[PDB]
Amino acid sequence: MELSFGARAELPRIHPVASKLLRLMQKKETNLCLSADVSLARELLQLADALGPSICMLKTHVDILNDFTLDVMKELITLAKCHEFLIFEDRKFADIGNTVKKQYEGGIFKIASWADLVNAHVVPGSGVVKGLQEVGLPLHRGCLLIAEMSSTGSLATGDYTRAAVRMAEEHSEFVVGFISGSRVSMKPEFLHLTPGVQLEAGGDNLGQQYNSPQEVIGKRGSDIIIVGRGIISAADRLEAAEMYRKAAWEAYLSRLG
Amino acid sequence: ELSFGARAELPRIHPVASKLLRLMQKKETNLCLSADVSLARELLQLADALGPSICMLKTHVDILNDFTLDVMKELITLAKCHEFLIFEDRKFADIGNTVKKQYEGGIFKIASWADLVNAHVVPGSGVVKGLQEVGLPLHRGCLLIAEMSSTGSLATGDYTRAAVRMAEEHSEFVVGFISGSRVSMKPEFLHLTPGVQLEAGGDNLGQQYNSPQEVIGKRGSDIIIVGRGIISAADRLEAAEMYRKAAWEAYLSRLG
Ligand SMILES: CC(=O)c1cc(=O)[nH]c(=O)n1[C@@H]1O[C@H](COP(=O)(O)O)[C@@H](O)[C@H]1O
Ligand SMILES: CC(=O)c1cc(=O)[nH]c(=O)n1[C@@H]1O[C@H](COP(=O)(O)O)[C@@H](O)[C@H]1O
Repeated sequence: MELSFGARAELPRIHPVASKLLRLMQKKETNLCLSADVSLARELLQLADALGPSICMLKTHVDILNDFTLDVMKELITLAKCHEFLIFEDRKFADIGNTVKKQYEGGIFKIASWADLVNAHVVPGSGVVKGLQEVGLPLHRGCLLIAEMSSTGSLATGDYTRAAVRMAEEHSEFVVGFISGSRVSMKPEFLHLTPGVQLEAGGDNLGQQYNSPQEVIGKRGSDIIIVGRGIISAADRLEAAEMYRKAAWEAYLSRLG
Repeated sequence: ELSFGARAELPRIHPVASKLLRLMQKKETNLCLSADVSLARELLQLADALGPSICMLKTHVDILNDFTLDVMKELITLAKCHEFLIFEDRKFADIGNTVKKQYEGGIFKIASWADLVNAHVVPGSGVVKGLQEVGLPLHRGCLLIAEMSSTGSLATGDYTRAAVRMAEEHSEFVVGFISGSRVSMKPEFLHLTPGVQLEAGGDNLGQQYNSPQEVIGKRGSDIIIVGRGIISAADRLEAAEMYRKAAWEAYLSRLG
């Protein structure tokens, strides 16, 4: 039988990062991840502060921040702790294991030092996960595997998706879920996060495709919606975030019965 | 089979591909150094010393502890002096709207200094359309990852065929592939092959190695990409020369 987020947080094989997430989702009545796709640190932080109470997670693309510093990420962590959300760097690691370990720990971004969660493509084989684990496990972090993509012509289908699920289930000490369009694992210890979400039908001019929160959470059985432009391009980002939160949360409840 | 110099003149050749092919012929090198280091000073010292031996220097900018745009300016100076291209191995792999910003912007401003970048094809062709919005105006080229060297790679069969079709349909920007072998029969595309060492072996995190003779001679690729085989050696110049000579002779042999 289908379990609430709060009960899933207690499952025997739950990862600590997933448990923390699931608990705050239930506490705050939110399964919304804000995709904070902005180029200005000040806007990132103003969004994180104002929308923090409405979100379970803030997803970053640190490599698009024109004025990235590690101090910016310190300020973001303060907001994450204050408002209770996880930080997810959407880095899409996708190289051989030896390379991704350095890309995760080092360089200018030092992603592992501030990101609760990262994601990885499965195309290199399981070495990508083993490499990331060498950094992530000691730093008490989690990882999401990209099992499906939202964009037109995605090759993350069929056997590829099945491979991502197997890879996750075999690295459960580090991998806590998926980026996917629907439920892809039957194991309730895994999170499903779905991008390509807007209230209205449509897409963008570079292959993005949208589905609604009701469709993704209610019909397709995903856990969390990831929303960027549907919120960020709106005049009132707070009201937009609230609309998305209420949509995703009610769809979750209804599926739960 | 056409020489690199003849391929540089093909009707449908991309200007970046042509520049590369001409300097490969001129310098007798089809070696790409994978400069997998964390210090700018080591990067630049390798680029200067090994520049005459290489057709290309591949970077992972996001592992450089002391990256600045001025470091990349110095690398360009070396690239112009010694005549090699700069390839940032970023493996763009997101939706089109996102990758365009990751390519043009942020701290790294990759498009401002990288002649070549690469991309995974898993998102569908929007990844290439997004990149080309930035890269076409900046006269850049791109490589699509058709195959990977690592154990368990899913870049096989229909996935590889999709990479080839995507390249062939974006030939104004895509100049070739990262692959383990020749994957396109069209001589205007370059094939660059990582997972290369002289000796048999691998690493502890899924990397698998094949020799330059195997990759260039038997598998029909154009360029070898070599990191640790050179970088971990005491004398990196002599190591680079060993790889250069291996790859170049394998190419000549195939050419007949
Ligand atoms: C989250 C993720 O891994 C990813 C995968 C994918 O298939 N689709 C997608 O849009 N994304 C990302 O989500 C965000 C979608 O933003 P949008 O709502 O279209 O403005 C972007 O920041 C994408 O880079
Ligand atoms: C170049 C490329 O796209 C790539 C793809 C791949 O399938 N295998 C691979 O090793 N690479 C990269 O080449 C280099 C190989 O370095 P190595 O010679 O194993 O020390 C690394 O910097 C990898 O990130």
